[PDB]
Amino acid sequence: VQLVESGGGLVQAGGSLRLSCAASGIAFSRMSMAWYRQDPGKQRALVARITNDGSTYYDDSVKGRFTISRDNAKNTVHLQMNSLKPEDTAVYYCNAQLVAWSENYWGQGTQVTVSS
Amino acid sequence: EVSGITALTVVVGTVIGAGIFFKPTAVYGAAGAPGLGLLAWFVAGIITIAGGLTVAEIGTIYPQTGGMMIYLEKVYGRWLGFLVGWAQMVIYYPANIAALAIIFATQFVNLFALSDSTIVPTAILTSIFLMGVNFLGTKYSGWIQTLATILKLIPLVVIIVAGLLYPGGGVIRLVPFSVETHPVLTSFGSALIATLFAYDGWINVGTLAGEMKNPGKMLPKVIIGGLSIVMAVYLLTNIAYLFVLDSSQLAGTDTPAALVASHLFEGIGSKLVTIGILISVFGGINGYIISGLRVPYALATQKMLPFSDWFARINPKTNLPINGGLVMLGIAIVMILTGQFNQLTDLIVFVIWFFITLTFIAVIILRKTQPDIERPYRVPFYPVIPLIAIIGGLYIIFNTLIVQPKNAFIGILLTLIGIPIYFYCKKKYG
Repeated sequence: VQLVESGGGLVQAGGSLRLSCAASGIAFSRMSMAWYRQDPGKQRALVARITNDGSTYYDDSVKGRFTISRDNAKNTVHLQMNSLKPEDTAVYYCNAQLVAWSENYWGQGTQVTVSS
Repeated sequence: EVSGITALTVVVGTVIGAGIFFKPTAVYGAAGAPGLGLLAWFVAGIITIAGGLTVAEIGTIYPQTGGMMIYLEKVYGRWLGFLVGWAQMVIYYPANIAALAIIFATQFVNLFALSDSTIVPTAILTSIFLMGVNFLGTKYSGWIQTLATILKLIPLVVIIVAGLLYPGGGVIRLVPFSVETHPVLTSFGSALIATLFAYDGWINVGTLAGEMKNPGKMLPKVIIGGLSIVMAVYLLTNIAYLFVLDSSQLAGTDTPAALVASHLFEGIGSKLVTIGILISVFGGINGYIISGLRVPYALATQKMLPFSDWFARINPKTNLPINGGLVMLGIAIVMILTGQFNQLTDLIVFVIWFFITLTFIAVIILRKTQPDIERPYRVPFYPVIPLIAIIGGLYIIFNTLIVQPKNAFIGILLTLIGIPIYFYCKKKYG
């Protein structure tokens, strides 16, 4: 059960990064894929989640800017971080959980920082 | 895998709850004598131990999550698996929530000396609040679970220690074991059911069996030790109650633990013990809410319920299936409005033990139909312990049917309503 992320890195404030996360070895269509944020010396905080039926939830601090989309054909999840802001700098993880009480599948974690 | 002591703690935590604090009323109102109630507690514990071993055998055989649903699906058929799931969804968990909310309201009113007319509104408000809290993710529910599990042992230990040293305790407090006004044959069944509610939750030993590291050497010791510790704690608590109060006094109040605490630690200690009992009830309701919420999702994901898409809907914010929780909350509120603590507990015991007896018979059948399955754990005495558990279950079922026709009729009617739902759902494919 692997979760390979990509797309993160240094970017100027106000930019737009999409964080692809290819998932293999799991029932991707049945899983609720989410994106978490883990600031240094803290605990992962949910940023956005998309359920298997397409319903999406966004954190209050990212609502209106971030757009989480899943495409079951390639078993990948994207997160269009439009209009980035300096405080958004953190390490973003890719999650894949069937239900709240099920086992949580985490990705390697990607570092994204806003220079300005 | 889990450590042997870890499994012991898990079993003790799950089995022990708020039944010991409130069920003595029913036990000593049915039995009518100090000695017969203790015998009921002991017999219920023995039956629970035998059933735990029997269920653990099949749990090891089928380590898949789900418990009785999976066991009965695999042994009897898919229809009976759905029947167990539906009975748990519409009777077991809603009735547990309703009964515990009613008793929480009763204890709250007794503690704060409010009018008895606020018991139903309280119970409803606390059930709604706990369901809403559980709808905000697993963080708060887990915090409440841990806090209640830690705290519910304090009042039990305090009551046991104080009552066992009460000024007047002795063997004389456990006589005459029988009163002519209460025949042993008829009253013992009611006492046994009342005690059996206090032992509820032991069915999770089968589920934990598959998780256990090395069954067959730790599983028997773990189960026997945990359930024997539960039985000993219950017996010591009842002995403390009888030392502090008489059987008639316990039967005459709806909160025996609160009255005993008032007699033992007059002043603020009684209030603290009452608050501990309330916290234990709160944790019990929370745990039942979590376990119940887990059921409609399992039923819907297999397209076994109407509007299975609606039931299996996952909340994007919390990743929880909320709709099944709403249905269970509605059923629990309906039960609260038109139910009572003792009646609901008896109904819960009746239905759960019917399905548990079916599980025991399933174990026996598996021992014959498929002798070649790999069995990590074998029940200690196959022709004896499963038979004892089945006899206990059948006695519970038949005694409840004879003594409480209305409750048994309600449970049977709900299950028989579930059956045509199964057939329609099979026809329509969810």
